[PDB]
Amino acid sequence: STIPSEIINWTILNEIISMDDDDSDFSKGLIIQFIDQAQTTFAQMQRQLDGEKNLTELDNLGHFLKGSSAALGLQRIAWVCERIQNLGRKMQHFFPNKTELVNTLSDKSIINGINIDEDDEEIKIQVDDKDENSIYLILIAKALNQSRLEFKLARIELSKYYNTNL
Amino acid sequence: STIPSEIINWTILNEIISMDDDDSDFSKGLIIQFIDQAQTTFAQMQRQLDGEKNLTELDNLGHFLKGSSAALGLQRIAWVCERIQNLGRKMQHFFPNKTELVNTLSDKSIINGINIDEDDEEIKIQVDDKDENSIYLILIAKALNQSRLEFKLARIELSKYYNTNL
Repeated sequence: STIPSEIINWTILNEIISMDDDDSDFSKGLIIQFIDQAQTTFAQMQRQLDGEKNLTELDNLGHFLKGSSAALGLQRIAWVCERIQNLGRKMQHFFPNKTELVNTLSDKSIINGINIDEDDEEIKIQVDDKDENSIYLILIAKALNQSRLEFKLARIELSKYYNTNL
Repeated sequence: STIPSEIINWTILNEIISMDDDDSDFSKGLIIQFIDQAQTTFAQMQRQLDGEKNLTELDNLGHFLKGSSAALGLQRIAWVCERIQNLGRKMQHFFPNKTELVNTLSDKSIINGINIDEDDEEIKIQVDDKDENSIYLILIAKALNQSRLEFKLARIELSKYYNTNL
């Protein structure tokens, strides 16, 4: 609920876009690089959740994507990556439901015509009275599902701007 | 000149620094990461100028550093990188003297005390009559020396902000 309400911070992205005047494919190249890095990072995160379940690896991957997404003005993705980090460090103990987070959008009309659950992965972590990490891993799984939605929403908005499917 | 007159675009960098609230060393870490990459990129550019003199590789190195510097609000570095790129594609055919560029600075108290030629490398490219890449390599050499000054200026401003040696 301190999640930014807009998908794109235009005062950041417009500064990147300024540089397309002397390099026509510049901003679009950075976006295409980001979309590739985010898909690789989400797959790496999912594998941690499904395997070694290393909270420190999940913290590091979250850090990497927070930096990339913030720099391009994709502030809602950056915020969720920040949550994944602080859950991996055990500094936070809660993560909101999709409904709450989707309701914070400044233009709610963007989720009309899409299934906001389409990219969800099943949460496959069994609860444990003994493993002290199960609750954190559950919350990161939820946060990773949110990340995937926010990534989709960003791609829809960026696609409209560039007039092509990104 | 079209070179920005401030070393730091604070409206960009402040957005990045907004995220130190739940991750106290976030922005400082990105800047340390940039300073490391920048020093490596200047070295590789110098190796090209001194070695195989590949204009396309100089274009790629300029592209990379333009992306990293723009994203952190280091707008004078980004501008010079955009020149290097355009010189390497032979779309521009000139680059100004250090004097004209330094005089665009909105605060000239920062160069009080520094030798603006301190970090220059000698231009060791000969004006060959037959090679049409020759003038462009000289201009990129000249631009690399400006980049080195702009980099030092950025490190001074950022060090004063974070209150430590960066």
